[PDB]
Amino acid sequence: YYLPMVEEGESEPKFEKFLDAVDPGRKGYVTQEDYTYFLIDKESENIKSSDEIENSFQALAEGKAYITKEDMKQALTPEQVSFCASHMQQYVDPRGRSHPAGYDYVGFINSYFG
Amino acid sequence: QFLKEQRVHLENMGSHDIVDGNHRLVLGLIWTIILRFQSAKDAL
Amino acid sequence: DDIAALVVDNGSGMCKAGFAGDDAPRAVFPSIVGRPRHQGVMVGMGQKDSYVGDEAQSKRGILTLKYPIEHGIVTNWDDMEKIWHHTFYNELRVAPEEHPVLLTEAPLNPKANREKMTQIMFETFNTPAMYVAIQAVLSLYASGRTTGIVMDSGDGVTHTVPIYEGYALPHAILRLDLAGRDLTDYLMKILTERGYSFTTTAEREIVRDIKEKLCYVALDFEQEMATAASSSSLEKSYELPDGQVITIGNERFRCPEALFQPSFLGMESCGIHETTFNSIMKCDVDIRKDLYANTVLSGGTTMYPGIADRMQKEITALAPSTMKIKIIAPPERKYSVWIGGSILASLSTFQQMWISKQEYDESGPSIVHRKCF
Ligand SMILES: Nc1ncnc2c1ncn2[C@@H]1O[C@H](COP(=O)(O)OP(=O)(O)O)[C@@H](O)[C@H]1O
Repeated sequence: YYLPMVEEGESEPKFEKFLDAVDPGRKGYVTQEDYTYFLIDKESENIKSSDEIENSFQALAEGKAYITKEDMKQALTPEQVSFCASHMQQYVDPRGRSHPAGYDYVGFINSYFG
Repeated sequence: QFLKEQRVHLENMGSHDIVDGNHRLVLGLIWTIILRFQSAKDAL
Repeated sequence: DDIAALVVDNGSGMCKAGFAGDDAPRAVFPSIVGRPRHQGVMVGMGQKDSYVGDEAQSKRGILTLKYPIEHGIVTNWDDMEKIWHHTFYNELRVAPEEHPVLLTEAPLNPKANREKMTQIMFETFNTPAMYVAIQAVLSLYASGRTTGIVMDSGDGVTHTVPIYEGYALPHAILRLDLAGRDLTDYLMKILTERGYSFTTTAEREIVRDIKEKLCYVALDFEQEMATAASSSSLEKSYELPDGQVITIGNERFRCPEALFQPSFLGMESCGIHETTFNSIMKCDVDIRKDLYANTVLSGGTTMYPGIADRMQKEITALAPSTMKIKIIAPPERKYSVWIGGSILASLSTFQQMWISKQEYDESGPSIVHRKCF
């Protein structure tokens, strides 16, 4: 897992989010099934909810609010990449400026699956 | 020898070639110089 | 348009290199590697492990000359890497990462030669694209005709290949291991009869200079023997580097005659004229009269004075009398292959045929057999 560790007096939110997904009650311990549920939801195949698609195109975009076709083309067939480029719009950042290559998955997912 | 210390690869280069005034080897030396001279620790 | 490609001809004797789209190569230099053999006593002169190319020719007195390419095959790959590095950096002064390279090699060669050449030109020099071509096809480009049989004789190997209307017949390609180095060795052997003895590798270049300067192909062999026996008008005088004067005489037209009669060397194979005729007869019936009219000579070994008349007369004797035989020898036939390379390297339709770096990465060095030829 891409988790930087032991920064000099700094707090990161990835480990906190993982701990909340595993043990939301802050029990301090994870059982065999508590980690197995995370492993099963992280491993493969079937999907329960669209929220994992929501925050997994964020991880595919490496935390960026916009994604590119080149980033999508190391994981996905160019058939589906052409589909995505045809049906998903251009990204607008919080500053308001528009990249020519900026693509928003948030609006697309909330439009089709919401 | 200082250039060889920096592991810059020179071929068919000699001191007597530079002293004698050979054109091609001098130009090659200049060309080669131009190309080649411009805790978390505990967790891992 | 964008960046121009590099054209490199690696014959067995001499290496030639230049930019694509140019008329003549920029760098022409012998393919030798020299290393010293005596003791070194002067402290502070600096060291030099190897002498590459022309630099080894001037200081050849204190070196043992070694040839990396033998009979068209690369035997010592390290010296080939040294020669290629010297060509790229000292002779042309170009970074190899920006340019594609086009290379030349013989018709019939071992597979490992091409595989190792592709691996070397991709792995170390990091060229973006590369290609391998047959030398005689490039000669047919240099001539500018679509149909003909082309015979190329270098320092390593002689080969004949016929091409009709852009299609090359693979079963009619003939390869013969009789070239300029064998003629140089035969000249070294027959110069013993007059009393001159050359043994070390330094004197081989002197014998080669003698052969290039004072040798010619006799039109009629026995008549020239009679003439040289009758008079002394055929003798010529040459001056050695140390100042002695030698006089060849009879051996001027006996060294290049050995191409037409390989039994002088002990070889069982036929002459070059019979090889060309047999390679013509291996083809089909309908294209033979076109091949008779478009015979092309290529390579440096065919630069003897009087080679064209002897070849035309021999092939006229062997062929049926009802057809005409013409031999097309351009005056600049030494560099013909390289010129053809330039004509190939900057065609618009050729740009889709380079071996891409990604293709090599995903295919290994075995991609060169699927492409090229
Ligand atoms: N002017 C010449 N006359 C006769 N023979 C020559 C001449 N120039 C070169 N040669 C012969 O051709 C050889 C060089 O041929 P070259 O074209 O360099 O072969 P390759 O390029 O295929 O190695 C020399 O070894 C020499 O024997």
